[PDB]
Amino acid sequence: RIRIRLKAFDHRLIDQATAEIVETAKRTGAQVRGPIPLPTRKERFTVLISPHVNKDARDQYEIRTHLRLVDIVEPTEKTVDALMRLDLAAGVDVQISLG
Amino acid sequence: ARIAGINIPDHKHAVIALTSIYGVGKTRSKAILAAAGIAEDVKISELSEGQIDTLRDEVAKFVVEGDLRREISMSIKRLMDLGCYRGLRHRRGLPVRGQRTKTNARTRKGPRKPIK
Amino acid sequence: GQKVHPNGIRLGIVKPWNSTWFANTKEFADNLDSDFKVRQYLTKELAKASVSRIVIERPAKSIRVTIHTARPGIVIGKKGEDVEKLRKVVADIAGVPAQINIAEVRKPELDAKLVADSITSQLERRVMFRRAMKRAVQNAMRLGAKGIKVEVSGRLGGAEIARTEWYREGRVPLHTLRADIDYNTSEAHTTYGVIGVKVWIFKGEILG
Amino acid sequence: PRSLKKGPFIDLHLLKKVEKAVESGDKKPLRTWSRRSTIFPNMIGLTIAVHNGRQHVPVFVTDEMVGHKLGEFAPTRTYRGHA
Amino acid sequence: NQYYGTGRRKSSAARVFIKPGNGKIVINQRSLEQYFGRETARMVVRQPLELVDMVEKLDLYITVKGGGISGQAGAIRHGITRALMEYDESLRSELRKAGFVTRDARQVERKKVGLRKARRRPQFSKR
Amino acid sequence: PRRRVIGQRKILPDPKFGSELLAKFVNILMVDGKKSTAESIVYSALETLAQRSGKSELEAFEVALENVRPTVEVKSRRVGGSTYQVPVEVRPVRRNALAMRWIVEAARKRGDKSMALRLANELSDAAENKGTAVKKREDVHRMAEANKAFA
Amino acid sequence: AKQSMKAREVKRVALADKYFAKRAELKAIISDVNASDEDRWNAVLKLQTLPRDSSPSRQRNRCRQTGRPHGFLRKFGLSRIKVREAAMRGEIPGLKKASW
RNA sequence: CGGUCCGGCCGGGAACUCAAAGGAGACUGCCAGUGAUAAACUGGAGGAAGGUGGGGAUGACGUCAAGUCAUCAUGGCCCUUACGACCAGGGCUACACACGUGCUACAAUGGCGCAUACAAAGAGAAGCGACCUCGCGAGAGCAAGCGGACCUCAUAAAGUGCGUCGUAGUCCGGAUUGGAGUCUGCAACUCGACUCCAUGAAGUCGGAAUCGCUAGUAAUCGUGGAUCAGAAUGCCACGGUG
Ligand SMILES: [Mg+2]
Ligand SMILES: [Mg+2]
Ligand SMILES: [Mg+2]
Ligand SMILES: [Mg+2]
Ligand SMILES: [Mg+2]
Ligand SMILES: [Mg+2]
Ligand SMILES: [Mg+2]
Ligand SMILES: [Mg+2]
Ligand SMILES: [Mg+2]
Ligand SMILES: [Mg+2]
Ligand SMILES: [Mg+2]
Ligand SMILES: [Mg+2]
Ligand SMILES: [Mg+2]
Ligand SMILES: [Mg+2]
Ligand SMILES: [Mg+2]
Ligand SMILES: [Mg+2]
Ligand SMILES: [Mg+2]
Ligand SMILES: [Mg+2]
Ligand SMILES: [Mg+2]
Ligand SMILES: [Mg+2]
Ligand SMILES: [Mg+2]
Ligand SMILES: [Mg+2]
Ligand SMILES: [Mg+2]
Ligand SMILES: [Mg+2]
Repeated sequence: RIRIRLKAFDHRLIDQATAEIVETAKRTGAQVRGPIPLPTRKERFTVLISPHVNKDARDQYEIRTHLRLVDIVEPTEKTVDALMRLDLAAGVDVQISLG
Repeated sequence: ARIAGINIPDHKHAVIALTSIYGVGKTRSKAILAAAGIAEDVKISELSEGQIDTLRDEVAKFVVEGDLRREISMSIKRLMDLGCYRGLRHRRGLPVRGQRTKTNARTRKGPRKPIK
Repeated sequence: GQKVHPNGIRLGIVKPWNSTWFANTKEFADNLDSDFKVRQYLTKELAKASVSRIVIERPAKSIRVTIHTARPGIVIGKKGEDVEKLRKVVADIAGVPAQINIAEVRKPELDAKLVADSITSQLERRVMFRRAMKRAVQNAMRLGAKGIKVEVSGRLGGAEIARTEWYREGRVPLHTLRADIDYNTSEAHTTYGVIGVKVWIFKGEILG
Repeated sequence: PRSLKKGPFIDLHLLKKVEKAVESGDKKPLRTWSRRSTIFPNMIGLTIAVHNGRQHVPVFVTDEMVGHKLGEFAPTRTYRGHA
Repeated sequence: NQYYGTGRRKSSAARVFIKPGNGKIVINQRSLEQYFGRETARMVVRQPLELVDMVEKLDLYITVKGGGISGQAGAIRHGITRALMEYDESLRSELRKAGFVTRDARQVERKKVGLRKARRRPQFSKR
Repeated sequence: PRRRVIGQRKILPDPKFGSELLAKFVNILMVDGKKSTAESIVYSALETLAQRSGKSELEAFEVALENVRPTVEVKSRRVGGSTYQVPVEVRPVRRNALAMRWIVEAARKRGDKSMALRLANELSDAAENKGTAVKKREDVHRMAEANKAFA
Repeated sequence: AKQSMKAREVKRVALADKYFAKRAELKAIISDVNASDEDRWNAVLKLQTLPRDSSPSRQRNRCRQTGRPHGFLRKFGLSRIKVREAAMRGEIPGLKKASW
């Protein structure tokens, strides 16, 4: 089997990518497991916004790292290579786990 | 009820009343009674005098009242005579271990000394 | 420091990021330096070109720089003359194979970075600042902006008491989160000091 | 303090000077900026001028001065009192 | 034939399964006297069962995760009331009056910048 | 507050007796959010309190509660050159709240060892009508008729 | 920051990467309990002979745009000021003002 | 459901918890009373939520010639064999004193010892580092697993149960100091943190004065992160009890 991990910042841009990567192995291979969502990492940040002296004046940022786990049950011959030849948009990081 | 030179209260338990000895604490009092086979919840009352003789020998293994104060004063006066930084702190009355002297040095400096 | 930056507060709602890539923490800050050096270089190189927004994107360890400009003719030159010259120096800086795409800016009077640089270029050659602010507002409301606010600040006409001035025509709702406020900021390095120029342009509300 | 498994510490440029002055047998004051070097037992009886930030104060080495460092015998802050 | 309800509290999440029986309370494979040592928490898990006269009427199997002693006890009451309305549906007219069907939405407030706690501001001094 | 009269929150009854008032008493005793200890102290002090009296724990608590309830308190108004302590009638909710505060406050000041020993002795004296808590009841009443001219 | 202070910072990265293999060689000797003590004494005297700027604890993470020694963030490589100027113009992907 | 090493562990099961993505939901929308036939207000009705449900972000024109030329940028002035540059050592940590902000206390709603229950939110590759062994201990050795809903940091503490102290400067309090160490780091003297043994100050609730807080709030209890080789009682987050 091939575990595929999709990491992104825009959840619309990963769902645009997640439904895209299903249709490749749905046509070529068989039994795409599902677009199983994982917990989202929220890496917060907090900085002083004044240049010299205001300790109480701050911004609070975050980065939401959206995760998607899609498994492929029966890898055919076209399942590996045609999805390897397939590339996705930037912002999405794909990560295959062969076996 | 008289161990290592000084007396020891009878109404207290065993580990606590041992700590009146200058040189033992709650750790070493457990180390004394374990080597004597004496339970810690008993008092200095209702002890056999043979048990107290066992108690005096275990305390005599370590450094106590008359020895320890001499050793502590010898270590401080060793620093006094060298003139190191720790010696100067010991003789200016200032804190030795690198604490702040700008504020809150009242243990070594005593109470406040007003500017007159 | 009263007002929030209108671009940065709208980044999840109606504004896109100018860099849309992904990396882990191991390779993050090197990319952010790499994104900074090419925006530094291209702004210095395409100064005469009316460049507004340099969008950087890197899939599969290959940078793709999308230059927004009011005229691509000075950016391209002959067909693959200056773009190809600029593509090989990005790859020297980014360390990856590069690619330059050019998205043309229709209606350059309705783009805040172009308007702010037009005010700055006028102020640098010693025009009256109030005349420059009028024409920047009149051109945008004619071309169809629902509201523009411009603002210059400090050492105006060489006066020793620095003050700020601002004009406004049409409605510019800054507190409305779904408002398309095009905001960007320029600086004029005059002989009497530095004059900062801010310009807000309201296009309309995105009804998502 | 330092770990026992690392042993003591001394500058190499100091330790070569100690090795020279033992064999040469000279009692010149050795000016030294190594305030962080532990004194060794072969250093006993030598005038070694430890720096303090401003000048070099000479330190005669005693038997009791072995397990310390040279900076303890060169005080860096001059303080006499407020009144 | 089991009847289910989810109750939630501060950060708790109860899973209550109602079967008709004798009144056997099992929480995380432990008895009620075993699980909640606090007698106040033993009351609130019995309040809707004592609101109606159905202490002896039904057994129940409960799992709960997250939160504290009173937090897990609070979610168990809100799950039993969620499951008894699946059992009868005539009890919503009474359990609303008991204030039980309302999920208490009192989460803890986040610590804010400048403030030492959710609402405690640091000590003020003019001079 | 200035704008509105508020809607007060609902209190649980106690687990042992079902009394709303006794659970209002364990909250006044409670410090630092430790209700479990304050639940134990009240249930230990009221255990020996009914032991000394043979009545119900709920019934004998109210007897000590009856002899510390103030009837008229005063409050500062100061419309002239000095402070006017005007004797204002106290509503029956605050009558019950001031009483339980005074019993707890007197029970802090006793010299007994256990807090349940400090509180059961104070309740047994309040039903006997002595102690600091009824002495606080007197000084409120003594200041009342010493200012009855103001109304 | 100064030009020289940034120049000093680049030198402390190059020297810390130059002798990096040799410093781990000596620390393997000194930390080994199963070693000759004259070697462990020779290793700690050898480690003095290396330049001081070769240590990884010697360089300080400055802002990569301005050289500011304080307010640094390791994920962005910038100080707290230049993070805020970049985050508002959207040069940092996926970074926006949070509220929760 | 079946099976068991009684462990969701293992066949499995997709319900449930949960994880996100999309959507529904609350609008004075309805009912009654008041109101100037209005705005609106009061009440109850359903409902998880009722009138802004709770919390955050969001800070008008301006004010204080407010702050910052030491993040950066920049007009003008100044320095250019020094006001620039390099290195070692020192200092930024001094100490008759005055103030701010905090931490721990002055104990019995507690200290202590044993046993035991319940969290959330995070970080991790020059990193997090199980298990096992050694050490009283901080730690050391060997060393899995992990770029992480998997593994690790990491056993939550307050609590409860039992025993203990029994009002004392105490089995309260922990300063100070001596001795012995560990770890980080070229290097812990000035000037680090931590551990062990010993030491056991002041302090018995605080003058005039003064601060915070309206509900999961104050109070209290632990947890994590940023910075960082190491180095918080600060700061930023998180849940428990309440
Ligand atoms: Mg002692
Ligand atoms: Mg101790
Ligand atoms: Mg603001
Ligand atoms: Mg502050
Ligand atoms: Mg004051
Ligand atoms: Mg202030
Ligand atoms: Mg410079
Ligand atoms: Mg450093
Ligand atoms: Mg109603
Ligand atoms: Mg209603
Ligand atoms: Mg608003
Ligand atoms: Mg000024
Ligand atoms: Mg230097
Ligand atoms: Mg300082
Ligand atoms: Mg960390
Ligand atoms: Mg062991
Ligand atoms: Mg306990
Ligand atoms: Mg006890
Ligand atoms: Mg103690
Ligand atoms: Mg005293
Ligand atoms: Mg006392
Ligand atoms: Mg309020
Ligand atoms: Mg650290
Ligand atoms: Mg809290």
